Amino acid sequence: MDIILGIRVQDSVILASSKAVTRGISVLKDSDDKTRQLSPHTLMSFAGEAGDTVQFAEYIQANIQLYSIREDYELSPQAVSSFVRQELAKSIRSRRPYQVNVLIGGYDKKKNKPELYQIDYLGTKVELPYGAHGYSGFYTFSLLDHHYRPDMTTEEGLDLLKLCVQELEKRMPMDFKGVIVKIVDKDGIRQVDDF
Amino acid sequence: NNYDGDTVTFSPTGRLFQVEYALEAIKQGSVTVGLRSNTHAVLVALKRNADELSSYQKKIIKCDEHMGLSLAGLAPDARVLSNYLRQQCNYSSLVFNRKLAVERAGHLLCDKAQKNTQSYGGRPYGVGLLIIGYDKSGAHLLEFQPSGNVTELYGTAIGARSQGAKTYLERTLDTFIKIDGNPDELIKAGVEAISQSLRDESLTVDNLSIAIVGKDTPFTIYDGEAVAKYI
Amino acid sequence: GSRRYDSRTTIFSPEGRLYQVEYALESISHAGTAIGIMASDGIVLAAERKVTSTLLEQDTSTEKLYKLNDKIAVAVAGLTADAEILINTARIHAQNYLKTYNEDIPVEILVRRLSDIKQGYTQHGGLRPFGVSFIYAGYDDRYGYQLYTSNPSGNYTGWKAISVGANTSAAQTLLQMDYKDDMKVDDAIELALKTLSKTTDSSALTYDRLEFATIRKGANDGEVYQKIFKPQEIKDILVKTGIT
Amino acid sequence: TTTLAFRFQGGIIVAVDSRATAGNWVASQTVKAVIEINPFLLGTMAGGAADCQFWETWLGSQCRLHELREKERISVAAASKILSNLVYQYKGAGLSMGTMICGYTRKEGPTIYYVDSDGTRLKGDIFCVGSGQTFAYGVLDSNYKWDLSVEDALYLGKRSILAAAHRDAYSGGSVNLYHVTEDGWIYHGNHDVGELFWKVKEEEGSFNNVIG
Amino acid sequence: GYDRALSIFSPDGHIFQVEYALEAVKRGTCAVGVKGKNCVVLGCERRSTLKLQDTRITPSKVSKIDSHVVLSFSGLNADSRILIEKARVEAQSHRLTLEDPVTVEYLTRYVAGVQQRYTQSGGVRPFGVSTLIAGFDPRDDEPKLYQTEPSGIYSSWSAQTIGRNSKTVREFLEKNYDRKEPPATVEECVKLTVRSLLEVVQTGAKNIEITVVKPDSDIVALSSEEINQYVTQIEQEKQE
Amino acid sequence: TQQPIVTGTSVISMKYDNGVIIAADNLGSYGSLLRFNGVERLIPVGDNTVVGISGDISDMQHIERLLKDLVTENAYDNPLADAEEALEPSYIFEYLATVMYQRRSKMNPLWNAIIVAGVQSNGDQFLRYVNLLGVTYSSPTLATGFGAHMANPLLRKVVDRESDIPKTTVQVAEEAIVNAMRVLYYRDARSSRNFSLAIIDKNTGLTFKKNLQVENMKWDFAKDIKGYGTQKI
Amino acid sequence: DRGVSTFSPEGRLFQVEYSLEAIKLGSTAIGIATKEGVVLGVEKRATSPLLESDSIEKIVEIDRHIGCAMSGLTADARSMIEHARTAAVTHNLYYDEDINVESLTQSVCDLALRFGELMSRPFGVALLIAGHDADDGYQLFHAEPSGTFYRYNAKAIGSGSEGAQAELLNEWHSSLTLKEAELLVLKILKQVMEEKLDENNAQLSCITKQDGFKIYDNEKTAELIKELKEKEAAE
Amino acid sequence: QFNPYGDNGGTILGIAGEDFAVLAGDTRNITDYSINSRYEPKVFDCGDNIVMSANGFAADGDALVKRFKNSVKWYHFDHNDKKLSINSAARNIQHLLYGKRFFPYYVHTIIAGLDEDGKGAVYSFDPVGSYEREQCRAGGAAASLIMPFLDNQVNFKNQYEPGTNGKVKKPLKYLSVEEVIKLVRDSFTSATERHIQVGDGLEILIVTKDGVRKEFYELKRD
Ligand SMILES: *[C@@](C)(CO)[C@](*)(O)[C@H](CC(C)C)NC(=O)[C@H](Cc1ccccc1)NC(=O)[C@H](CC(C)C)NC(=O)[C@H](CCc1ccccc1)NC(=O)CN1CCOCC1
Ligand SMILES: [Mg+2]
Ligand SMILES: [Mg+2]
Repeated sequence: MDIILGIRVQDSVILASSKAVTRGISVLKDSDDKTRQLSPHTLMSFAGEAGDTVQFAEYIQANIQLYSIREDYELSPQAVSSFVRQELAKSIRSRRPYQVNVLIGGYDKKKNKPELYQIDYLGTKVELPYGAHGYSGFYTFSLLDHHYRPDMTTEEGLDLLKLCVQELEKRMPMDFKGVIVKIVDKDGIRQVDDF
Repeated sequence: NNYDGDTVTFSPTGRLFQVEYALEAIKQGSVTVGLRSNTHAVLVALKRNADELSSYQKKIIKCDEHMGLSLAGLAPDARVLSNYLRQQCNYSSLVFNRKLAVERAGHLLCDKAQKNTQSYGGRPYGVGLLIIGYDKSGAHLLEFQPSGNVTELYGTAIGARSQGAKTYLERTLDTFIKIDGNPDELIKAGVEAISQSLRDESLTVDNLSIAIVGKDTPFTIYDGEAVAKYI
Repeated sequence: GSRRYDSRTTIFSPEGRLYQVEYALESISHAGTAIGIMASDGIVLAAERKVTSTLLEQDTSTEKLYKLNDKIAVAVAGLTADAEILINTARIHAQNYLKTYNEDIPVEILVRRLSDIKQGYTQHGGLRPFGVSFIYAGYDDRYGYQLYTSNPSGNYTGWKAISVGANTSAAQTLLQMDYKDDMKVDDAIELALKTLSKTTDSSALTYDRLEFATIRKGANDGEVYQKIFKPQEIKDILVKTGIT
Repeated sequence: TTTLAFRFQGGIIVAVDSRATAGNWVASQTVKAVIEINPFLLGTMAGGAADCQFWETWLGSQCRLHELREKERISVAAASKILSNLVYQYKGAGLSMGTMICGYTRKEGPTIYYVDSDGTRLKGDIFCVGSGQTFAYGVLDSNYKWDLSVEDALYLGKRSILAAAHRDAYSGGSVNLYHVTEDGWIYHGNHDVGELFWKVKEEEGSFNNVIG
Repeated sequence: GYDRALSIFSPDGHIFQVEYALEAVKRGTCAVGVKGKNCVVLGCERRSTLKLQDTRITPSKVSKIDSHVVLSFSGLNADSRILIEKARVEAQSHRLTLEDPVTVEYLTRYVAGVQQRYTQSGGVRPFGVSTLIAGFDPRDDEPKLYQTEPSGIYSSWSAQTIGRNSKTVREFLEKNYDRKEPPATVEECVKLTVRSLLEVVQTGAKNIEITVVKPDSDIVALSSEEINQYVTQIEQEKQE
Repeated sequence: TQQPIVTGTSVISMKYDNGVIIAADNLGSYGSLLRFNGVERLIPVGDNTVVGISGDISDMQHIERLLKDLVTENAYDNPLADAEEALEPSYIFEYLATVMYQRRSKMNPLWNAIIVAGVQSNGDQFLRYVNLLGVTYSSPTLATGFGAHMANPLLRKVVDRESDIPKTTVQVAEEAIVNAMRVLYYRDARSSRNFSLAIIDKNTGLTFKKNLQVENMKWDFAKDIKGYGTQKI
Repeated sequence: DRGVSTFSPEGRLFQVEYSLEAIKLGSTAIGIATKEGVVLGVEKRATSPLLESDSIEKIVEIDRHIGCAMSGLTADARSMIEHARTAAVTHNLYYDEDINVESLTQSVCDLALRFGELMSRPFGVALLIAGHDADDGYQLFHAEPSGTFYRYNAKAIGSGSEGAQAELLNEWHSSLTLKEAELLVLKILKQVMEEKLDENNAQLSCITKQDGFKIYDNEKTAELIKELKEKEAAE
Repeated sequence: QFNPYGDNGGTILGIAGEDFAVLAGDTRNITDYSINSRYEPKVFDCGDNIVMSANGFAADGDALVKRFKNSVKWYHFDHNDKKLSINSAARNIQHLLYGKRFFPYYVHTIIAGLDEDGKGAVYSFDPVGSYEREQCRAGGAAASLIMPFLDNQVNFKNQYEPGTNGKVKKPLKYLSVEEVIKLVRDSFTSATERHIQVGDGLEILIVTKDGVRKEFYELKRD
């Protein structure tokens, strides 16, 4: 767990997440998918303390899927993000808090708009055009401030994202073994296999 | 009649009918005999079967190296009470490095049965027990009834047709009490005692059940070919 | 012990009915009639107050119609005290949902949970059921305008027009006769009042013996407004339809 | 410890050392670091001996209860997740475990799950765990191919443990080999490092840094 | 807490509360389940004494437990919601721990276990509900149809019906359903299900609900016009 | 988690041919302050057991109450309470040893070191130690605190092993105990001159001696000692 | 009404005696013990022909060395089996060994009387528990809701129990082979069953030291049924 | 702050033969630099031909042995007087130890007896329950002194056949009870010389099919 990025463009939300899983002085895996599909049009990436990350993500996934079956209806990204924030807000004052930071990328079918939410382990929610967790932000934010435009296409967003990964690969101390990129739009969630 | 719905109700004449109905379950149970001398204490039990294809219901249970009982009535209730005795015997050993007195064993059983006769919801125990043992004051024989009443005796018997064996022991009292340092003769007296409660059936090899405890004898149970000597 | 005095409220009859639920429904059938009618552009809630006294304070009174949130209201039929217990629970449940999801609670979800509470009292706990039947009138962005009813059994169903309380048999026949799908709110208002006027056990229907409420999109642009009618407003709407 | 397990054409190889230490004191040279959950599942042991032993035996009981209730063999995924969910409940209490749950089923094929005491659960093709994991990784990575024969794969797993046993002070004793197939696992013997080292040195021509 | 033993044995060896719960099921609207060669169909009666209903929002008779399993019922409607909720929760819990969706047998066994628990627990009455649970196991194309009842017994059926006048429709299915050759297609299976309900229902308008379940989480509910076409077709063939 | 406040120092004891002897001074120290001087730290249980206690005095008084209550409880429904079913030293010890270990296991110990000395019903000598940790051991000689360091060496010269017990008389054994108490008065800064001594014999029973004093002390040589090295005056 | 844990004037628990009447209404189950193994067989009794009979699970595995057959209110047996399986596996975990058949039966029977005003009523199901261990060998137990269990050489429970038990009395001897026992269960089941016995409405099972507990296939049982009919016609 | 643990010293040793097994242990009990007892046994006959010792913190050691003896007692009650096999006892002890994983028994535990084939068996445990069957095991204060000697003399480690160019190892073979006791006595006299916590006395418990025999030997008392 280390690098997770998110970019909201005109018609979609793009999430990029590092593939490396490191423990001690060994990279145990270089093909790890740090994300879970919460619903057909909502995707959550995550990063933080080992074990807590997956345990939290799957717990949220189970709850949202339960809701979908009960109501035969998909919750809006805004509704899901609020539910997630509250769970983390509860967690921070627990005996042992979830040390997990998340990005929630979703497409609202009622509004026909993409939405990106950044939520840290304290339960601090913000809607953003672009977001990051960890040390990644210290490079990407200033880069996106410069190059990002609100009316960009998905292809323009992917090029903008490539620019971020290149900068991280140049200046970051740790080898994070590249990223898995996923796109969320009106047609649902799909993975970019060649990045 | 109107006063037997539960154990918490007294009858107009001051009787507890649920306790009396529990006492009735013992009378239906198979006969078992208890007797002792000064050196040893013996339990003899007539085991009962469902049919020729079935096994014979085990009547005797070991509680410690120096104590154990025989049952008559509801067997599961005997299992609960014997388990409680095992724990109490065991508590006495671990905490005080002390073998539990047979008299205290009786007192503990009395108090456990009593609580079930004064509270709503619960029921009385439906079993009678004959506890034998050898402690610091020699050999002992107790009779437990689920009313709570525990009684120390030289000899006794409980179950169906137990009056026959109880009469015999009342006649033989002076003889068997002085059978000291002779296990086999004390058992013989107990086997002859239980024989006074037999009707149509006789004592066979997988029917009879004997147990003994004494001065230099741990509580041990004899079944099968080990009781063929006494037929 | 105490077994002797237990009524056993949560058991089946030999015919497979829940005694207490059936007897609670019998109780509700003597309560003042309450009608709900759903139109294409709004919902009407009309209810008859139980034999009014002339010295009853009418303007500062609430017996039949209660507000659950800004988008949902209920009409009550049965024990008012029982209804208020359930109403406060429903109000809290709506706020819990808003707090959790930052969205107003969908009508059915609120109805289901309130109905699930009633169900519990019929299956476990050994307590008497709530002697209450509700008519839920509300709006959300999924299904739009909705009418539901729940009863002591905890069973709920959706409706276009429905009555609870007294004379529901006669009232439901009259609603079934004159109701149609392309109906407006103003027409539904007239139907609700006319139905009560004919099914009432009173001599004549007057403003002081009624509670009335509408849920329109009559506010300014794409938003819902709840109107709990004042005494003078009921007096005017009663004259306007030619009942008095 | 040094333990490894890798996926290949012919199933799964599991290889471990047999050393146990209390500081610099070598407590045992004959420890069983592979635990037989059942005839089809293996679990490796690294970290706390008791924690691994106790809970992976417990895991076998849970796996047995599963097939009694469902009349079907438990998946490697489900078995590993029972263990990971258990240790996650004890997170912060001080459990020390680094295990690999290895198995072969019909729906999954050969599967390895790394499960660790801080809650991590990873599916993967190759894993090395223990104080000598880096030494084993070095030999394994440089010689690993998917199209290894069963004979060559068994040797690679053995040779990788030997590499760690040599360099890592807290690894050694002997090598225990396992081959896992759909029909179950097959034990491929205990190999004393004392005799194995000299044998490999001579036959392979490696370990020139050592005087032979 | 309320502790009373409501479900108890009688002298003749019967548990009347469980048997009276079956009477509540007998009162409920008819529900039918028929499984074909590559599908299962769940048919349900809706009583027509209720006009002025809003069918958009009214609770549907067939409920999705997961994307691949469905549950219909006969008996007390309020009681059914509790079983459906528990089943839906267990479905998600199974996916979370086993990393695989429930089998239809497992889900049935769970629901049946819940029903049984309420027949020997203090302070509760049995569920006045019998269920028909149908679907397809993960990565499997064999159709599954199970039935449960208040006592807690469950079993698998080639075809089955529950509710009021269920003995009439069971009589129909027993002679019309061939074990050696089940309904080969979706149309054949739906038709047999509609036919069986037409023995009991009254009119084939807004009284019959049909839900078709196919492999790999393919579930769809038929509309009024779609069902009415089956009703129109069957009646014309009948006049012969 | 505790810290001892008012404390009692060494308890010493040994076996002899027909029984056991046990002794302890009558002081209750409050740190360096020798606060309380009338403290009895030997507590008889029946006529066949004496429990000697060192360490925290508040916890000692608690243990006194437990032993007193134990005697009461044993008499309940017990016709042979003064005969066959009387309390044995082994019973009393095991009870305390159970309590001490339970209390240490709850991280709330009784801050004591205890020696149970007595004679069993069959005449056998009983002497066993238990402390705040629940640690137990038996030996021909037993002592707590400073007594372990200074008394045991002296008492072991008399009874070095099991075979020396029949050869040791009550006169010789008492002499050694009294000598040991003098040495502790010389060398233990939290000790007093006044002490109590108890003898439990299989023939003569329990003999409890109060208000004993250390005597026949050697101090005269002190007058010759001048300065710390060179000083002549 | 009246208390759940009440004694009758004759000295029996009303609810326990009433649960025994429920067991008499249940489908027949038969067990026979031999030196070569123990055989367990049950009547399935499908309520309707549309019901898929293979889903009727009235014979059940507890462990590799212990099997179980049931009769009565079969839904009540689920928690009893769950307990038995847990008890068997738990003992293996604590003691690294198989658990004795008698000890397993005792563990199940401890649940029986844990009812009152714990669960609300006794179990309405009887169990035949068959198994093998190193000490006492092949065993068959009859576990009742009274909390009592008897060991049996042979035993029948259910609606046709008294008629079947009288038949087992004559037919059983100590030198019965496993094959002879299999046929004897089928023979006696066919006698007491309402509908005609075949592979679909009856099920066989056994437990042997070598192969453990096994439920027979419908193909295997069908051949034993055919072998049985031929042998009766042969004299 | 109160420290619930202590070190009572001492050392123990378990060796397994073909048809027998021994479990030895010194009889000295200590705290810091003081001797508490010169004869305080810590090797116990627990019944069913199982001998046991739990060395380290004596209070925890006594509690464990006491609990296991009690476990054996209840095993007979619950399972028709069945004999508790050494392997079943080992697994039971694991659960006793691990039951206090978060407040451990500070002891090294060893048990000895015969397996179900009649062959000698020794099992050793760490403080929290990890166990292993072995031919040979020393535990306690002087385990580091004794154990490598056992590796050399019992399992013949580092010993090669003379003249074979260090190619043929010395063959493994079972030792007689006489040869084993010689190694035990020499192990303890050597440990007594070089470890201050070891001495006073040596008590050996030998286990055969006939039962449990005892042997006692003096050790240096300094
Ligand atoms: C390589 C060999 C090194 O990591 C492997 O990782 C092996 C795996 C094998 C053993 C399964 N790991 C160990 O050998 C492991 C190292 C270790 C120890 C402690 C924590 C993490 C890793 N060794 C142990 O666990 C040893 C095994 C013994 C030697 C058989 N055990 C101990 O060190 C024990 C208990 C340690 C402990 C763990 C958790 C809570 C409390 C304690 N300690 C002692 O035996 C110490 N001594 C015993 C005698 O009595 C006084 C205390
Ligand atoms: Mg090394
Ligand atoms: Mg010295």
